[PDB]
Amino acid sequence: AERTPNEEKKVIGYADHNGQLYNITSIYGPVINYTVPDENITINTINRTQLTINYSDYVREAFNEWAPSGIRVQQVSSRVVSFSTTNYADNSLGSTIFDPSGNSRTRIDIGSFNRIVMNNFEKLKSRGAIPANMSPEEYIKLKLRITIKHEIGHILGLLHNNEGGSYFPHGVGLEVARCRLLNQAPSIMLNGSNYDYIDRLSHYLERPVTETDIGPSRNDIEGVRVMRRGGSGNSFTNRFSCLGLGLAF
Amino acid sequence: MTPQNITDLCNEYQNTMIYSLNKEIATYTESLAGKREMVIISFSNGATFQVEVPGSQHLESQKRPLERMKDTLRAAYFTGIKISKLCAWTNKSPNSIAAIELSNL
Amino acid sequence: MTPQNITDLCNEYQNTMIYSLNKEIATYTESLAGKREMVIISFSNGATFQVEVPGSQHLESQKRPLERMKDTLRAAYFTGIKISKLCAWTNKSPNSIAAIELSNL
Amino acid sequence: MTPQNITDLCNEYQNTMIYSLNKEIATYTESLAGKREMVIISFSNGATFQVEVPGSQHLESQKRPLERMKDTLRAAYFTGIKISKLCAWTNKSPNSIAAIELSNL
Amino acid sequence: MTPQNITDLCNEYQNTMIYSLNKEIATYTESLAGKREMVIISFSNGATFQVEVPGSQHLESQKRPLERMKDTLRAAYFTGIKISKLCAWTNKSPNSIAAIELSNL
Amino acid sequence: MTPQNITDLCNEYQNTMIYSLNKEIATYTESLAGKREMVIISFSNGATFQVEVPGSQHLESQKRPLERMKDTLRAAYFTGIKISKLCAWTNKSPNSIAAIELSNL
Ligand SMILES: CC(=O)N[C@H]1[C@H](O[C@@H]2[C@H](O[C@]3(C(=O)O)C[C@H](O)[C@@H](NC(C)=O)[C@H]([C@H](O)[C@H](O)CO)O3)[C@@H](O)[C@H](O[C@H]3[C@H](O)[C@@H](O)[C@H](O)O[C@@H]3CO)O[C@@H]2CO)O[C@H](CO)[C@H](O)[C@@H]1O[C@@H]1O[C@H](CO)[C@H](O)[C@H](O)[C@H]1O
Ligand SMILES: CC(=O)N[C@H]1[C@H](O[C@@H]2[C@H](O[C@]3(C(=O)O)C[C@H](O)[C@@H](NC(C)=O)[C@H]([C@H](O)[C@H](O)CO)O3)[C@@H](O)[C@H](O[C@H]3[C@H](O)[C@@H](O)[C@H](O)O[C@@H]3CO)O[C@@H]2CO)O[C@H](CO)[C@H](O)[C@@H]1O[C@@H]1O[C@H](CO)[C@H](O)[C@H](O)[C@H]1O
Ligand SMILES: CC(=O)N[C@H]1[C@H](O[C@@H]2[C@H](O[C@]3(C(=O)O)C[C@H](O)[C@@H](NC(C)=O)[C@H]([C@H](O)[C@H](O)CO)O3)[C@@H](O)[C@H](O[C@H]3[C@H](O)[C@@H](O)[C@H](O)O[C@@H]3CO)O[C@@H]2CO)O[C@H](CO)[C@H](O)[C@@H]1O[C@@H]1O[C@H](CO)[C@H](O)[C@H](O)[C@H]1O
Ligand SMILES: CC(=O)N[C@H]1[C@H](O[C@@H]2[C@H](O[C@]3(C(=O)O)C[C@H](O)[C@@H](NC(C)=O)[C@H]([C@H](O)[C@H](O)CO)O3)[C@@H](O)[C@H](O[C@H]3[C@H](O)[C@@H](O)[C@H](O)O[C@@H]3CO)O[C@@H]2CO)O[C@H](CO)[C@H](O)[C@@H]1O[C@@H]1O[C@H](CO)[C@H](O)[C@H](O)[C@H]1O
Ligand SMILES: CC(=O)N[C@H]1[C@H](O[C@@H]2[C@H](O[C@]3(C(=O)O)C[C@H](O)[C@@H](NC(C)=O)[C@H]([C@H](O)[C@H](O)CO)O3)[C@@H](O)[C@H](O[C@H]3[C@H](O)[C@@H](O)[C@H](O)O[C@@H]3CO)O[C@@H]2CO)O[C@H](CO)[C@H](O)[C@@H]1O[C@@H]1O[C@H](CO)[C@H](O)[C@H](O)[C@H]1O
Ligand SMILES: [Zn+2]
Repeated sequence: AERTPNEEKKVIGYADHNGQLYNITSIYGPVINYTVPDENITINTINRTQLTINYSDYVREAFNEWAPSGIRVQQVSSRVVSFSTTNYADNSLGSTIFDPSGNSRTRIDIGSFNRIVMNNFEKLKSRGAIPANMSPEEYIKLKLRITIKHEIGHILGLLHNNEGGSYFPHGVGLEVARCRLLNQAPSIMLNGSNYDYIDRLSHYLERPVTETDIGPSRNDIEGVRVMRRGGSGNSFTNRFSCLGLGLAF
Repeated sequence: MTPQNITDLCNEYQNTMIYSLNKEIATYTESLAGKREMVIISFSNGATFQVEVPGSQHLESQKRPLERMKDTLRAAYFTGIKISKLCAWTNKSPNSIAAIELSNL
Repeated sequence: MTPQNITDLCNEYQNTMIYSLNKEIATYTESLAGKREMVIISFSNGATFQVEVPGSQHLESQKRPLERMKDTLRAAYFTGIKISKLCAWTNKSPNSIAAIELSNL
Repeated sequence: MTPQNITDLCNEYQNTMIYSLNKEIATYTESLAGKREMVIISFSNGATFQVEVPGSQHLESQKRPLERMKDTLRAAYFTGIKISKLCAWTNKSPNSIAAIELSNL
Repeated sequence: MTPQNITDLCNEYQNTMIYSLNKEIATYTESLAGKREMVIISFSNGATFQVEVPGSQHLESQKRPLERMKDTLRAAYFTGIKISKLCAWTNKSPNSIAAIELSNL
Repeated sequence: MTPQNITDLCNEYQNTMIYSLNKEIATYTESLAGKREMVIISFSNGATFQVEVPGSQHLESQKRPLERMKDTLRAAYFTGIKISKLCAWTNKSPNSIAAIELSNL
């Protein structure tokens, strides 16, 4: 694996208006209760490709990806977390509203998925970023998993890698869990406006990417660990996740 | 006999006391000014300690340990780790650090 | 005679001033060129400081502390830790660092 | 015969033993007190080790290695890395560290 | 007029030039082989620099700064931080480092 | 001439070889035991290297570089960084490290 640039390993947590990181244990409880409609997400794109998917099942896998942070979840039938489907066709695959009251909400846009998903498929497959083998169905599976795990990151108090210092509805982004000394995959919380996560992960792995490769990076996990205890964004225990390695020098 | 822990060690010296802190360093002060080549640390409750300027009270065998201790305290400050205990001489102001314990128990 | 903090220390020397920065180091410059073996740091507002080339103005007891301060400044730069205060001699250009305070408070 | 690993190395000395630990250091104690300039580490099961005060039992060639080992143990403590094995002299209390092995995935 | 920055410093020497990189070190090479005790670094664009083997061209006052610069370069390499500028002598191959600037600006 | 890279350097010595590893250190062993003051590293494929005990085969100019290399290897082990190449003397067992290359290219 190549060396991921520091900017792609940088993780930003959601702080309030007083520079204090939101505590997601305090927000969701020790166990995060969440709801999903009757699953059955269906995608229809043309170039044609159809695909049906259990929202419940894909959310389940995504949450499990984040389990190393020490979080625990609980699917509950419809102040709790909501996963929903929308059809704005907004050139936006997914979106999340982080609510300190516990009612954080994540949406997956079918209209956007139907329109714009395949727009980088052939571009990537030629770059060697995804296998020439990969089917159009698997690619839509891949993008959906990435999208859900990425939005889960937002649910767990993370923002985008490049949003340190930027202002948000409930406060400001502050870097958490910094670790530049340990090589690792790019964060799944890369700003999608500025990065192609699949492309960057492929650059890191020096080979095409599969579903088993994607997921929260080491720093992503450490970031949520910080969000699970909150406190000052200025605390060194919050700001750094491997500074002890400095002693080895 | 050789001490097994900071309390045994601290009891081998006069004018010393064990401070149980379990707190991170709040302020770190480092001076290179002549005759004040020293480090001072304080905790959130106001407790203040120094590593003394090297002097005639120090054995030759203590010269490198003085520097090691200053290294350890700076690293503790930067990482924000909790200090478990300090053994300090009370006949200096600020109290002067003789030994440190870090514990994750 | 018994300084407790950087204000006390700075008041024990002539020609010094305190700068309250509460900012990370913006630029770190290190030179090994002969007769200019020094470190210069600057902050986002342009405030600039040096650790002086070792010279006749330094006691033997200050030689290792000069090196320690350069170590501390480099570590602060790399980690982005905020510098709370610097006590500096004003009769050098850039102002010459005598002491540093780091505070998380 | 230059050893290839810690077991072979440990077997080149009398009164030594290998401890297979595979655990993090639980407590780190560092002293600059005169005649007790030493580091003591312990593990959660109570097993305790020292880096000895430099003394007549040490070759000149061992003086810097003693300091290196204390650096390594401090780094191990701060990072929480597992210690794989220690080779220790059993004719001292705490047992005295001769060599350390760190091993990963 | 005392130097305030790396450009001022570099202008105080013959045969030097400022190289602006704003890149992390791509390759770090360290040798302990006799008469080649040196460090070589290179960037992704192929630009290559050395810290020279200590020799008769160095003042006694440069001996510790040579070691400090090698420490700084190693730390920069491991942390992947951007190097802003190097001041280097052009009459050595690879170009020989006189000073370094790190900037987060 | 001055080498531009580790291969050039390695070609300036007899009984040396370049090993291309692109692997992290699997095991790190450090000894302070008298006459065996050394570091040994191994990789997951069993490949083993030493930094030799300082001896008559070393120039005075190599004494600090031996210690630097041991520092670098310890940092490499702790961070799990991949080692790109080693230049090693093959007339020692384990092969003895002359130079190291770390590369993110
Ligand atoms: C209390 C004191 O004066 N300490 C100074 C020390 O004096 C020596 C003896 O003190 C002890 C001690 O520090 O408590 C006694 C301990 O049992 C010893 N412990 C061990 C494990 O060895 C320590 C230890 O040897 C030294 O600290 C290491 O250098 O020493 C003290 O009792 C003894 O007093 C004599 C006295 O001098 C004389 O007038 C009278 O006739 O007899 C008394 C009883 O025999 O003197 C000992 C030295 O000859 O000496 C050291 C330097 O040698 C320091 O001066 C030490 O002062 C402290 O130094 C600390 C830093 O090292 C720190 O700065 C403290 O603030 C100082 O007070
Ligand atoms: C002010 C000055 O010139 N400082 C130089 C110093 O001179 C000594 C006395 O100055 C103080 C001081 O630096 O302020 C006075 C303080 O109360 C002392 N504080 C403490 C805690 O001890 C300090 C301290 O002792 C020294 O800095 C440690 O080395 O010293 C100064 O007042 C005194 O002046 C004499 C004068 O020389 C003489 O012509 C006249 O007849 O009497 C005057 C009053 O007694 O001289 C003292 C030394 O003999 O000396 C040191 C060298 O020991 C330095 O030269 C210092 O210059 C500063 O050095 C800094 C780095 O250490 C930095 O580079 C500054 O830029 C230098 O000006
Ligand atoms: C066992 C012992 O007493 N160790 C002390 C050592 O004594 C030397 C010989 O011991 C060995 C050893 O340590 O086991 C024998 C090994 O084969 C040697 N290994 C290698 C790779 O060289 C080591 C090694 O050379 C030294 O440790 C390096 O300094 O030495 C010991 O067998 C020999 O005993 C003599 C005895 O002295 C004599 O009166 C009797 O008539 O014959 C015996 C057999 O020939 O003496 C050797 C020294 O002349 O010496 C060192 C200092 O050189 C230390 O004192 C060592 O004590 C240990 O030191 C450790 C730290 O280095 C630690 O503190 C332990 O707690 C000490 O026991
Ligand atoms: C250019 C050169 O040969 N540099 C060598 C230097 O020579 C001294 C004078 O050069 C400067 C310089 O390096 O540019 C001139 C600067 O103004 C000085 N700057 C400052 C801030 O002091 C520096 C500085 O003093 C030294 O670098 C510190 O050691 O020196 C040079 O002009 C002068 O030349 C004499 C000449 O020797 C004589 O035959 C002729 O008739 O008159 C000339 C003008 O007076 O000689 C000075 C030394 O006597 O000397 C140092 C050793 O002190 C080095 O040899 C230096 O070579 C560079 O060293 C670098 C590492 O330090 C690096 O390896 C470069 O690759 C070397 O070329
Ligand atoms: C091959 C060898 O024995 N190396 C030992 C070295 O011997 C010197 C000459 O060897 C080289 C070398 O190491 O390959 C030749 C290179 O071109 C030199 N390269 C550069 C860039 O200078 C190096 C270098 O100078 C030294 O390594 C730095 O100290 O030296 C060797 O060819 C020469 O042989 C003589 C021979 O001794 C004599 O009997 C015969 O009649 O003539 C031959 C041709 O002149 O001897 C040179 C020394 O006078 O010497 C150093 C100590 O200075 C070491 O002993 C070195 O052994 C290696 O040391 C390594 C650690 O530095 C490591 O432990 C290796 O395992 C040792 O073999
Ligand atoms: Zn996002």
